[PDB]
Amino acid sequence: LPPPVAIIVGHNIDASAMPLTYERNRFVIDMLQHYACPVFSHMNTVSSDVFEWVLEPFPVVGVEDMTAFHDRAYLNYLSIREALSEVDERLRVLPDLVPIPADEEYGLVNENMPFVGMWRTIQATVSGTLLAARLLAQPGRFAAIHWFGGRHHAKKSTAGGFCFANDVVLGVLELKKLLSSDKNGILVVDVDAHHGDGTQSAFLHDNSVLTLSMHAHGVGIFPGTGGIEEIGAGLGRGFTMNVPLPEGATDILAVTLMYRSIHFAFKKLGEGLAAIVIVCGSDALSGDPLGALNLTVGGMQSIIRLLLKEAARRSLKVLLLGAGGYVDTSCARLAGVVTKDVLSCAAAMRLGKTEYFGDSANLGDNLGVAVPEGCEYFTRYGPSFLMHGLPPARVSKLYRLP
Ligand SMILES: Cn1cc(CNCC2CCN(c3ncc(C(=O)NO)cn3)CC2)c2ccccc21
Ligand SMILES: [K+]
Ligand SMILES: [K+]
Ligand SMILES: [Zn+2]
Repeated sequence: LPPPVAIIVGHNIDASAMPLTYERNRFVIDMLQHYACPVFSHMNTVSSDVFEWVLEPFPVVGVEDMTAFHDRAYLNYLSIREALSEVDERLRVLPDLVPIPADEEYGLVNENMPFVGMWRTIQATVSGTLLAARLLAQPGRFAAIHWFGGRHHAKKSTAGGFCFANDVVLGVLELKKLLSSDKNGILVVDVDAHHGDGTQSAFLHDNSVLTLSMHAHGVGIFPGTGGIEEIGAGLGRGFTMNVPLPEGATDILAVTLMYRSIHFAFKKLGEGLAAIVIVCGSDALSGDPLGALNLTVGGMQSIIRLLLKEAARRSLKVLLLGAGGYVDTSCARLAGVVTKDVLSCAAAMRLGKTEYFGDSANLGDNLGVAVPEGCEYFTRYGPSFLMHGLPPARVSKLYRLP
């Protein structure tokens, strides 16, 4: 049997890096190596019974690996768009291309402007998430972790919210087709600060994939959808869930409501639940410039521990993806603690334990967990260098619903 956790990294961690968050993958991997992995192992020279640090081999993906969800014409356009105009010169890495009229049909405008390397970035993202799903489906595999995925806004034939191809959807479809067609129900829990509208759209009529999105909601809050009334259509009625939070919501609101929503989702799927897909965006954390919430690291950690605890107890499968997150240190902090929770969870399972998080600090009550001094980016975690440290709140904190 393989190690129960697969961590999908690759040889080039910048391959999937997006223009606005170009260094973020580096912060995240740095924190995994120094915070999450050491206690579970003895970086290509690491030995572990708990996790596998996956650098090879990433599948080569093209248009035909994305047509399971996306329109072929849209994908063909993405595949050749960088040949269709010049770099706009009127000095950021991966710079924007000159816009052309054919971009408009597909939403490849504004935040979704084409840029050099776009198709290579899309390929690396989809490749990693498809590899994660394939390794997860293997016997003995508890979890697969691809922090570089999570492009949850992309729709069948349109880009949106910095997302071109929806690897969340493609990963759901790939994992489902490799699970026993007796028991292959999927729960997708999206705790990025914005509505998971692309994933929702893909499964709106579907009663075998339950999409649950927590997000800020209100005037001026992208993408403007995801009210409580969106519950799905047709056979999918009841299998779409949204928890729209008021701008600035804190843990007491988000954690409480999500605990209730997750438990209801567990009841809705019952014994057909085979896997939980987690879309973990750190832009819901306080201090984020583009998210509009005030969750803490321990708050997000606690929501996800509920999902980990359930999949561990019932011997299910967990696919963990990233998403948004526009403070690099906050992204790495959250990825470090969530990954360590998954590792501690998987190790406890193999030892037949019933406590799953004994080897990973709960930041909700351990308020002194240090950022490891060995981190390459250690000096960026000031002024206090603790794993729960967040920037000051950008929007005022809300503890009660209006
Ligand atoms: C469709 N639509 C377009 C706008 C105007 N654009 C503003 C946004 C703000 C900035 N932006 C954006 N995208 C993705 C993320 C993310 O993390 N998604 O998980 C965050 N931020 C795109 C543009 C807008 C504002 C409110 C509601 C809907 C609206
Ligand atoms: K969300
Ligand atoms: K659904
Ligand atoms: Zn987001």
